[PDB]
Amino acid sequence: IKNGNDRVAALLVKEGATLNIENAGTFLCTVVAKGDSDFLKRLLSNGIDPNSKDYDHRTPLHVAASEGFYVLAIQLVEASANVLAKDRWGNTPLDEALGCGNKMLIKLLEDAKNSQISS
Amino acid sequence: IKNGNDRVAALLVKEGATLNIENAGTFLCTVVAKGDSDFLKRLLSNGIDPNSKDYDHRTPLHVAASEGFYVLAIQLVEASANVLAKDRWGNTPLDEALGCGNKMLIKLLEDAKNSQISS
Amino acid sequence: IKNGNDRVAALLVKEGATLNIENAGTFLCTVVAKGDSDFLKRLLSNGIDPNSKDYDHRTPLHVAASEGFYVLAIQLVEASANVLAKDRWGNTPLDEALGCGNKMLIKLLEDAKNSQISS
Repeated sequence: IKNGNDRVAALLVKEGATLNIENAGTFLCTVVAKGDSDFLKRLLSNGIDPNSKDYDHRTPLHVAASEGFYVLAIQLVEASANVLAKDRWGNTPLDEALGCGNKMLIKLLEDAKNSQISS
Repeated sequence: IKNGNDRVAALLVKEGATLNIENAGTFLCTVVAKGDSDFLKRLLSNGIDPNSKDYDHRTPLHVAASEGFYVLAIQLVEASANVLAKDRWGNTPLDEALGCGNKMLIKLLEDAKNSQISS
Repeated sequence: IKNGNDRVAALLVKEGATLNIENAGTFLCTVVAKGDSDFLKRLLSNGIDPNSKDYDHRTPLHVAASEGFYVLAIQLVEASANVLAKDRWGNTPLDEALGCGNKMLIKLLEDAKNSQISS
């Protein structure tokens, strides 16, 4: 995945494979902080849990919402990631995005909240 | 570049190579609308002009600002892209970003405008 | 250090060895989650700065106070790395320690914070 061998990774999952990551809660969050999109997208298709919680109970949705990243949150909401979660002190990912201030992200967060409400 | 073989892509640059495409301004903004970042990043590594204008006098800055790609905005301005340009009818990229409404992008646009003012 | 052999580490640092690691703030706060006191105790012997912060600008003091540790907090307090630093959530580590509880360790943390504030 890391070295751009997406073609090779197709055979491994076809024959049966799954990456195992220690500190997966913060490993996903660190990638979000980096800003790379292709690397994040490729690992998401491998079955990694988008709702992985770090040591401080922080889903990767918070990092994208806090940093204001828009495209990086499109894949996350496309993987049926939870949007009604809470932080260590208690903060919804939609509320965190609204707290920072982003009109474009507010509509996307509202649609995600509506989808979660509809279930 | 398209296949991601940056190992061979950098080899041709050292031996002497460049991107020879038609309608550079139109090609760049279409990639921005797609949202891919790694492919966009590798394009700028070859020295492509980030201020190439499309058929309607639209720099790639307008597309990123209008849509709201915050991560792509940093990459575009990292190549000394012009920020005081105008659209066909007349609209600065900072004004276009401000018109859509984005507090995070406004600060980034203001810093870009300050850098252009400082020159 | 990971292999528990400090004899080599003492010789290496004597020759002018510097402990530099990528995203040191993230690594310095995930260790306290596992409770590896022995690994952390020898970590401070190499002069690595314990004031580093993760992507959320949370020092290891913040997570240690949230985790509710007494022995681990004592060692980190002795390092004298800040007293009350604002995080992304805006909560001071002293407030987090008081909110968590542990009056046996809260008083020690408050006394350590008061000593650091006095200096």
